Amino acid sequence: RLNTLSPAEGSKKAGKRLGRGIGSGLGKTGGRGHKGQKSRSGGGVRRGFEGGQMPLYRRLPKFGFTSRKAAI
RNA sequence: GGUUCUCCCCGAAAGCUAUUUAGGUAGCGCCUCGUGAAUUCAUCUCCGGGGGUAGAGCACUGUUUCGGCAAGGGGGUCA
Repeated sequence: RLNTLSPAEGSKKAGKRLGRGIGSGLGKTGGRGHKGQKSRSGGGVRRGFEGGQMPLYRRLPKFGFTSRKAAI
């Protein structure tokens, strides 16, 4: 019977493979569009980057303090 | 610059804001899939609205041509 067990429907998806033909859908850059920083290998912006504008976590003021008694 | 098998369904944008930013990027707008909702939404009819655009006009702010009345101004009679 070892060649009769099957998984539940919807348990597997087979993943996404990029750049494998036209009919496969996401080929020819595999869904990352045309030129640009995001299209490059290893490209992208770090967390909180807004394109040069002051990030939200920098526009706002830090407040409060940590209490050691709260951890005990 | 290149990115390799197939079929089915839906289907954009080239805008705004910010950026040592302008051929990059972030949020929003636009696309897709899922979930939940109210005759929610669109077209038409009727009703209630506020505009100052087209047009027009010259009361006002400016500009413009002609004619009249013409304060006033010059020369001339004077006491």
